Amino acid sequence: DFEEIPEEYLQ
Amino acid sequence: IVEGSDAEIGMSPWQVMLFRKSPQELLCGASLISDRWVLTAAHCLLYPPWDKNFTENDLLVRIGKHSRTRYERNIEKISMLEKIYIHPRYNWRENLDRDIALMKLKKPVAFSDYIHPVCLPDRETAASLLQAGYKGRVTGWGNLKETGQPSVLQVVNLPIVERPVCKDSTRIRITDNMFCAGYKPDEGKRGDACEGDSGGPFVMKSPFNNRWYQMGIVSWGEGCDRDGKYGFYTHVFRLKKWIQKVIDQFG
Amino acid sequence: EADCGLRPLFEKKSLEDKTERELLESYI
Ligand SMILES: N[C@H](Cc1ccccc1)C(=O)N1CCC[C@H]1C(=O)NCCc1c[nH]cn1
Ligand SMILES: *[C@@H]1O[C@H](CO)[C@@H](O)[C@H](O)[C@H]1NC(C)=O
Ligand code: NA
Ligand code: NA
Repeated sequence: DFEEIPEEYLQ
Repeated sequence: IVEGSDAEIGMSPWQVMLFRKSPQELLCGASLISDRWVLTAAHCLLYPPWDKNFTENDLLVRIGKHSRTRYERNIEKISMLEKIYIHPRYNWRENLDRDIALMKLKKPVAFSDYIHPVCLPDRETAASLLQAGYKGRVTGWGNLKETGQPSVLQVVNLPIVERPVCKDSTRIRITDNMFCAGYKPDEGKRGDACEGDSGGPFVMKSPFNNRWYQMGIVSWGEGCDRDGKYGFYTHVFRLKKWIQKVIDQFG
Repeated sequence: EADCGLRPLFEKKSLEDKTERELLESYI
């Protein structure tokens, strides 16, 4: 449902 | 938010979205109270009846948002959490008494046209504004109906309700750490917070100094926008000594 | 902070949002 967020915030 | 409307751009620049990393989904609302501190409801982070007990690394905070689902490039800012603090006397077993939590961000967020902190009330502002009939404003990305979800942040204005009416509307035990808001059946107008709006702010604009103050936190309700029921909010001023203690010792 | 509660796109520019007057009118 949500647009993917940048990978930098999930690392 | 049931029976609200789309927020204007920049209308609630203290609004925060609590976001689960995996699966990626909205968890709750919250509010920005300084460049490093976010205020929310404790049940957004800890609610054992629903097997909820989040740790810092489970979560992100998204600030400056308007769209619910879009990644708002160049506008929103996403922050990691350094530490969660839940009120030590938060009562998740019975009635959500003291439903309040603080989150410290790993790094300060930069303020902008879309990102700006709300004030917390002093005793005098609370005494002056927390009166039956006086209206505040609730905002969130939660459900549009009890039984879908909005494209953008929703906002509704609601009146504070007399404490005997709040108490007489429910079998749940109400405490001095709560207040209720919403229209009565005979008033015609409608509106409420709902699931997904948890932790979002109930704000009032002081007519004395023209600043917005966060008087409440979306805490609980029986259904959403039901006639004769009201929404219940954590009484921020009553718990401000704890807020100040946390920030002074962990800031 | 010292600037809390004053919105960049509203109070800081002396612009009102479309429903804040409803709040003021209730502060009776
Ligand atoms: N419906 C419960 C009632 C309840 C109250 C106190 C203790 C336990 C349960 C209830 O409200 N909860 C369950 C835990 C989280 C909380 C909740 O959903 N809050 C979101 C705001 C809302 C929901 N609906 C209308 N505003
Ligand atoms: C919540 O989780 C933490 C660590 O995951 C644990 O120490 C604590 O006992 C848990 N609290 C409850 C009420 O289950
Ligand atoms: Na009762
Ligand atoms: Na109602």
